[PDB]
Amino acid sequence: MSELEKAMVALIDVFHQYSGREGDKHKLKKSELKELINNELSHFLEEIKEQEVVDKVMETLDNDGDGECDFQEFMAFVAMVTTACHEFFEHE
Amino acid sequence: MSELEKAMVALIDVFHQYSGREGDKHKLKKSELKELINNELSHFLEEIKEQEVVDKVMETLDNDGDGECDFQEFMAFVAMVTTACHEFFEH
Ligand SMILES: [Ca+2]
Ligand SMILES: [Ca+2]
Ligand SMILES: [Ca+2]
Ligand SMILES: [Ca+2]
Ligand SMILES: [Zn+2]
Ligand SMILES: [Zn+2]
Repeated sequence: MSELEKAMVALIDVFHQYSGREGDKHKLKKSELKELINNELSHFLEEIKEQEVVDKVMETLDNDGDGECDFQEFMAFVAMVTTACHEFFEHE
Repeated sequence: MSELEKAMVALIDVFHQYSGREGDKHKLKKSELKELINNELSHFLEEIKEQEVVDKVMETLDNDGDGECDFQEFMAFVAMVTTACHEFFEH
C-alpha cells in the first residue's frame, strides 16, 4: 500500500479498535471516544480529564443525535482535527 | 506518534506533495489530482486514463467551484474513499 492508502486503513482500524469495546460494536460511546482521544491523539489534542469535555466533544461530532459517534461522524472528526493541525502550521 | 496521528500527517503530506506541483501550491488542479489518484490510490481506485473521468472527479469534489481541490475538499475525498474501503471489507 501507498502512504495514503495505509493512512486510510489506519483510520478504519483505530475506529474499530475503540468502537468494538462496548455496546454497538460500530459506534463510539463517550467512554470509547475519550479513550481514543487520550491514547491516540496525545500529540494533537489536550488530554481529556473532565466529564464536561468528553460531553462537549460528543455533542459536537454527533450529527444524528443518538449520543454516539458512528463511522461517518468519526470521519468528520478526523477531518476537523487534521484541518486544525494543517492550519495551525501555516503560514511560515 | 500513534498510528492515527501518523495517518493524519500522511494526509497533509500527500496533499502538499501533489498540490505544490503546479499553479496554486496549495490546491490540486486536475492534473495534480489525476496523478494523486493514479499513484497513491492505485489499490483502492481504478486508474484514471480518460479526461472525462478526471473532469467528473474534480467536479464532484470541488464544492466551492474554483476548478481546484483545496485541503478541505481533499479531506472530504479521503472520507469518501475511506468509507468505500470500509464497506468493501464488510459483509
Ligand atoms: Ca461501542
Ligand atoms: Ca451519532
Ligand atoms: Ca497546484
Ligand atoms: Ca474548490
Ligand atoms: Zn466497520
Ligand atoms: Zn498547507
